[PDB]
Amino acid sequence: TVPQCCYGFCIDLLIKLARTMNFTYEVHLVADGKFGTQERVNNSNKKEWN
Amino acid sequence: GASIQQQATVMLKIMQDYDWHVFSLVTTIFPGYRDFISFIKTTVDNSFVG
Ligand SMILES: *[C@@H]1O[C@H](CO)[C@@H](O[C@@H]2O[C@H](CO)[C@@H](O)[C@H](O)[C@H]2NC(C)=O)[C@H](O)[C@H]1NC(C)=O
Ligand SMILES: *[C@@H]1O[C@H](CO)[C@@H](O)[C@H](O)[C@H]1NC(C)=O
Repeated sequence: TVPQCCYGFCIDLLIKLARTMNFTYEVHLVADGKFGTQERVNNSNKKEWN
Repeated sequence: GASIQQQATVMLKIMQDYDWHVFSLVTTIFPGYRDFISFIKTTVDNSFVG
């Protein structure tokens, strides 16, 4: 992992949310470049989210 | 011997191989029915068969 810097539409929306609803954030990118689907795992013949 | 879980797995394989995907579970208060129902539900939920 390397610390890069992110910005854009979603980051501005998140900053506005943190301003309105008083909380602090720690942003990190998802390990793989996948949004997420229910995929079959090759162990136990199960389905899981990635 | 075979535990009730393995017998349930074989029964589900039987139902799958003959395309009997619609079924009902009828049990009494006989001991071991809790584990039987739990295993059947767990196998059904973590399955892509439908
Ligand atoms: C808004 O954020 C401020 C941070 O400045 C919160 O103030 C903190 O309040 C907590 C308890 O709620 C204290 O433990 C901290 O010492 C406070 N920090 C400072 C320096 O103010 C405030 O609570 C937040 N507003 C809310 C969520 O009520
Ligand atoms: C099989 O699954 C393991 C983890 O369960 C994964 O690391 C591996 O890449 C998989 N093999 C494939 C997708 O060919």
